[PDB]
Amino acid sequence: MPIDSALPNFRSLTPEQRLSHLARVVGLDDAEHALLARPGALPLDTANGMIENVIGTFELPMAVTGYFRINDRDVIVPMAVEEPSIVAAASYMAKLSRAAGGFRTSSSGPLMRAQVQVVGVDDPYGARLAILRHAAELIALANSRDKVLVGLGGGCRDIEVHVFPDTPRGAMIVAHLIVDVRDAMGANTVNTMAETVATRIEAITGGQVRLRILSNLADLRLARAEVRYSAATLATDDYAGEAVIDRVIDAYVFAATDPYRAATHNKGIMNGIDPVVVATGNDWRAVEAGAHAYASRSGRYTSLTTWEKAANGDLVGTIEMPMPVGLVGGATKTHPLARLALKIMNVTSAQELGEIAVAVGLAQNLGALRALATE
Amino acid sequence: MPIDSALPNFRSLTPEQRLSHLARVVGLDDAEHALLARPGALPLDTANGMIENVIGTFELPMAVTGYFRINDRDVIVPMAVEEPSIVAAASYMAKLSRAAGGFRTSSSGPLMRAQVQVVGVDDPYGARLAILRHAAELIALANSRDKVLVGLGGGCRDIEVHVFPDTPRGAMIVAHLIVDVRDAMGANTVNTMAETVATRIEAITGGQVRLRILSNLADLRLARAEVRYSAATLATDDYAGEAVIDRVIDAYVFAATDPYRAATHNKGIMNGIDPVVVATGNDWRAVEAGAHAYASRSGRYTSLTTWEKAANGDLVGTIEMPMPVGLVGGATKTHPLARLALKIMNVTSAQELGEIAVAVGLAQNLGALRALATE
Amino acid sequence: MPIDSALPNFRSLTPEQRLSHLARVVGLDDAEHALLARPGALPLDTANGMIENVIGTFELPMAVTGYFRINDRDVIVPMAVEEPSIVAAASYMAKLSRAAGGFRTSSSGPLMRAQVQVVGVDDPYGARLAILRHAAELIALANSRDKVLVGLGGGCRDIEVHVFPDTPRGAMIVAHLIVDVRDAMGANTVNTMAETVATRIEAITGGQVRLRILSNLADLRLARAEVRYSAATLATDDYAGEAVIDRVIDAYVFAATDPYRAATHNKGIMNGIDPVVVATGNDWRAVEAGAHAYASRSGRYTSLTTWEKAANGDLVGTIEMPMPVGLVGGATKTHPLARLALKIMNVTSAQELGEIAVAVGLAQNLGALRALATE
Ligand SMILES: CC(C)(COP(=O)(O)OP(=O)(O)OC[C@H]1O[C@@H](n2cnc3c(N)ncnc32)[C@H](O)[C@@H]1OP(=O)(O)O)[C@@H](O)C(=O)NCCC(=O)NCCS
Ligand SMILES: CC(C)(COP(=O)(O)OP(=O)(O)OC[C@H]1O[C@@H](n2cnc3c(N)ncnc32)[C@H](O)[C@@H]1OP(=O)(O)O)[C@@H](O)C(=O)NCCC(=O)NCCS
Ligand SMILES: CC(C)(COP(=O)(O)OP(=O)(O)OC[C@H]1O[C@@H](n2cnc3c(N)ncnc32)[C@H](O)[C@@H]1OP(=O)(O)O)[C@@H](O)C(=O)NCCC(=O)NCCS
Ligand SMILES: Nc1ncnc2c1ncn2[C@@H]1O[C@H](COP(=O)(O)OP(=O)(O)O)[C@@H](O)[C@H]1O
Ligand SMILES: Nc1ncnc2c1ncn2[C@@H]1O[C@H](COP(=O)(O)OP(=O)(O)O)[C@@H](O)[C@H]1O
Ligand SMILES: Nc1ncnc2c1ncn2[C@@H]1O[C@H](COP(=O)(O)OP(=O)(O)O)[C@@H](O)[C@H]1O
Repeated sequence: MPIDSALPNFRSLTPEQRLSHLARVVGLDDAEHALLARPGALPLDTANGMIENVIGTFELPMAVTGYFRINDRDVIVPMAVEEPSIVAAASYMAKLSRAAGGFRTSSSGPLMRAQVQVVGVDDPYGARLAILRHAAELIALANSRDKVLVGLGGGCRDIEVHVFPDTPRGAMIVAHLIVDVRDAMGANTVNTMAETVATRIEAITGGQVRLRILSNLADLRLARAEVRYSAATLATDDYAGEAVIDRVIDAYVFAATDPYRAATHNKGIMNGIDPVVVATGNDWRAVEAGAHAYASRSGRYTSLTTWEKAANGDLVGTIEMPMPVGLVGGATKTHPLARLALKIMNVTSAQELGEIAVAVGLAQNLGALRALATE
Repeated sequence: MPIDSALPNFRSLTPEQRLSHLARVVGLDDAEHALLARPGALPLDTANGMIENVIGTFELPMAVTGYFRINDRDVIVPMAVEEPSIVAAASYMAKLSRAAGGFRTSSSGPLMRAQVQVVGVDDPYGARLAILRHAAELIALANSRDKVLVGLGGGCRDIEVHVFPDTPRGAMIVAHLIVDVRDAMGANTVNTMAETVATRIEAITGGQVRLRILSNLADLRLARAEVRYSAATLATDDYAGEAVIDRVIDAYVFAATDPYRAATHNKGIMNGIDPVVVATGNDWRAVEAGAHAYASRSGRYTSLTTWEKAANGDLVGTIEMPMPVGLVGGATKTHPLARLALKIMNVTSAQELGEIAVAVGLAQNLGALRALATE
Repeated sequence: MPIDSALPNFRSLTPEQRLSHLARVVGLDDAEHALLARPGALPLDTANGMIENVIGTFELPMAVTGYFRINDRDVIVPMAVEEPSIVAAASYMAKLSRAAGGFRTSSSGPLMRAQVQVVGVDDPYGARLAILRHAAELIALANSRDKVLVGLGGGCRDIEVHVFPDTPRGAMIVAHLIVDVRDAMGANTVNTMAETVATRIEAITGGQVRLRILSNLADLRLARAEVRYSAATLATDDYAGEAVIDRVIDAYVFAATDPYRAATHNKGIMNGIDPVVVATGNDWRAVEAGAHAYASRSGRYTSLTTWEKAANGDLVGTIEMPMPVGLVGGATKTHPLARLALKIMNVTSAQELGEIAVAVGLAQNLGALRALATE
């Protein structure tokens, strides 16, 4: 069912007119329409089961951004956020992306790391080699309590082991279980696997397992997007498109050079990403931590995007970053509007959701840089 | 008006009972009580003026966390978030902090950086010295359109200038206006100052000013908190308090050693901070970007907290990080519940809000580490 | 009283003729003239009170260098040194600077750092936060014994605190008192402040204060100078001025690239600076240490100057470095010729003296590079 994600005249429509349009285009029934149309879609009793000491609920404005097209498929994207201009800028940059075909995206697998930290070992490099020698057994043990995930094509795939010999608290060994978590965010799953393998790792190493916990630096679960714009597309009344393109690249190089700029440049990316994360019931703190920690992996805090001039003169943007979002658990299941957000987007895998999100972030970045370029 | 922030039996009370308690303790009138008690506190028309393409609103559960005491003053803290255990853990760690006096906090000034980026200069070090020679004039010019802020004791205080001689796009000079923004977050204020000084900087340097924009790496606007716990306080049925203390320190050293752990460790901090930021109408993306970029300032991504053993054996925790929150603009003014959140906390300066927030983050960090330590 | 600092025909005049000229131009009375005209201006008994085990005095030749103009004010500069060509080269480069207006200078404040080193602390990051929480009290305590300096507009302004957790002798905390010392060099003043705050810092931290002492890396007390020369100005019979300019820049880039060259390049700067420091009774070891330590602050020992080609083709030089000189104490007060040196220069603030000195150093640097360029 191919849709048009263009949002004609949305700036002049009332919220009820906007919802009528959305309901027609993405095929919402009347009860789904009514759920967005009236406050209180998250019943107090449901909220009271989600977190502790609930006294009520706190509303963010909820919007949709227009024109996104991801691997040739139009998608309307819900956003929950409080700051002006964000939704408009995302729409505008996705509108201008369409001449060169929208956004082209990919992902690495849905791979998450579970850390199993071992202390008290006198021969940590020997212990590391012992864990690696027993890797097949440990991977099987990790998979032993997750027959559903394995049946869906997921599960623990590999184990790596890092040694930190010189800490103020003695040598530490850290095993990482590398786990394919399919459409889940994956924390409970991998945390439980880390628990499951702990006593065997103690027997192999002679150490004491302390932390058994996912890493939020989810650098094996990357989402990527690329976009292109011509000079003709980016021309304005005051600037030739070639000048806009050069000034955007100039601004990007400033972020790639100076962490004081890169922090603002990447904040602008998250202005696009986090609202999609919130509106789907996902953990925005996890996405933030993975994004900004990844931005410093090189030894210097830098840009999560790149902007370049192609051989034919077009502007080309790219983004790549960790994107640990899911479809199956947490508030994504419990919040009635998170379920509806996923239906509006018609997403069927967590991978597709992550690629949509980073495309919005890439568009939001251009929106900021382009505006700063055209004064 | 000193209050008790203890929340007795809140886990067994209904949301209406919790709101009755809160209304009595912090002195909410019946209309404020009614505003939290019924969905829809953010009218659709108000939401429609906040962001573009609004179709409705999106609710987060809203809670309060208990027991916080900041420089000897009890405070009840609202939190808007979707994830379980966060509110309870913050309460528990603030409860246990009270034996040694709660949280002790401080801040640097409310100082924000506005970047003024200059391109096209052939003698950038000469241009830098020219800007510095004219610093008094440029600071006065920056203050020329902000008589209200200057009257409140704020304004541009200093100018520094950085030179990046070797970029792929030529040499860049970046002036920073260092601005005291009092109780505002400060973006519009400093962005406008950067605009105001641009043509004079062009005349002084012979270059072209491109970006004129705040930096979200707000490392001159730091909030700090310290807390202490004794062994007796941290003892459990399965672990002596001395063992809990050592295992918490062990976990902290793991984060200080390994960026894969530090990302999760700092995410846990933001689980405490961001909900307070959201509930007061503040920009959580800005707080996130400043926090995680600051965490990598040393050249390696590390912990925003420290945990140590004092001479008498007590556990001591500290946190320090950028905290660019405000009280005066944005959704903090527009959202009726953000105004009420500030009233619940009885805060009168943005500095006090930032210190409350980082204290919650420090408590949340301990909550995570302590739990991982006691299995 | 505007003077001309040109020194016409000084190379052919006797020392008595040179002194007659100087006495007329800067308005020395006959007793001041007589003091320079006859050996022994530092009485043996005065020398015997300055240092220990005095047996006599040791003469440096004393000269004046010509043509300097600092922010549009001509100044004649005394120099005490033993090496030929230094005075002549400084004069020649200041002479050639005049076509483009002489030297343009500025300074940061007269800010000195006093270090208060704390050992024996088990929770140093906690102790740091305690010091910072008590900063206002500690700054007031630092100012408590210096009412004269505070009345003159000086005094302790701020406190920062550094933690060194991993030393062979345990963790160290180092507080820095940041002190405005007005026209003094400032050592005794800041050392005394560091003493004054020590027992309170011990009470706050639970540690033992060891060193209480100024830092000679006076990187908050910077003097800066800029100068310009056209091609026409730098032309010689053998080289076009454009070639001289390119060869000077080439030599500068060699120093910025190679520490074996930078050491010689910066020695050449100090050939200009140190003689002015000696002739005013100031501590040349302190100026040297601050200069060369600052030259390695980037992690590699490099040039204290820069040389660049401006858009119109002119050569532009800059210098920036610590300049902790004073007017009020030490040999500057005790040595009769140091007092007269200050009168010859007509300086009224330590800031002005430091800017004159670094301008001479910048000129001396060009003198060396230009000569090496023209064979
Ligand atoms: C806000 C902004 C989009 C207004 O753009 P503009 O030059 O005035 O452009 P237009 O009014 O011609 O609108 C262009 C497109 O932007 C979208 N748009 C602009 N204003 C919109 C609004 N109020 N509501 C909804 N969509 C809007 C639309 O897609 C519109 O085209 P469409 O109506 O054909 O779909 C533009 O200034 C921008 O992108 N600014 C950057 C803002 C930013 O980066 N914010 C983050 C931190 S400040
Ligand atoms: C969740 C947690 C607080 C339950 O603690 P517990 O050992 O079972 O402790 P108790 O039931 O004795 O409660 C201790 C305190 O915690 C608070 N608390 C615990 N459960 C609570 C609940 N459901 N609702 C409200 N407050 C709760 C209260 O302050 C309580 O004391 P109080 O009733 O006197 O005010 C504890 O397990 C924890 O701190 N876990 C860490 C969770 C975490 O770090 N989440 C972030 C990522 S997973
Ligand atoms: C020494 C040096 C100044 C002689 O320069 P020169 O090309 O022979 O130039 P001139 O004889 O035309 O003199 C030019 C100016 O230098 C000054 N000068 C040169 N020789 C001087 C001398 N013996 N006494 C006083 N001033 C002298 C004067 O300002 C003179 O102009 P003025 O008389 O109009 O005031 C020049 O070679 C130089 O600058 N060398 C660099 C020396 C150096 O860098 N030493 C440090 C380590 S080696
Ligand atoms: N498409 C799917 N992808 C991943 N897991 C699934 C899927 N469908 C069902 N599951 C099961 O759900 C579990 C995770 O659910 P839950 O913890 O609620 O998810 P989340 O980690 O996203 O919060 C897996 O361990 C698996 O057994
Ligand atoms: N207590 C205060 N602190 C700072 N600014 C204030 C205060 N009261 C009024 N103002 C004015 O408000 C302006 C900033 O308001 P606004 O842009 O709406 O704030 P924000 O930057 O927090 O979104 C300042 O430039 C100042 O003139
Ligand atoms: N213009 C001035 N600048 C600084 N200090 C001054 C001035 N005039 C008098 N004083 C006093 O002199 C003191 C320093 O004198 P002294 O130790 O002899 O100077 P120095 O540190 O330069 O050797 C200050 O602490 C101050 O009280």
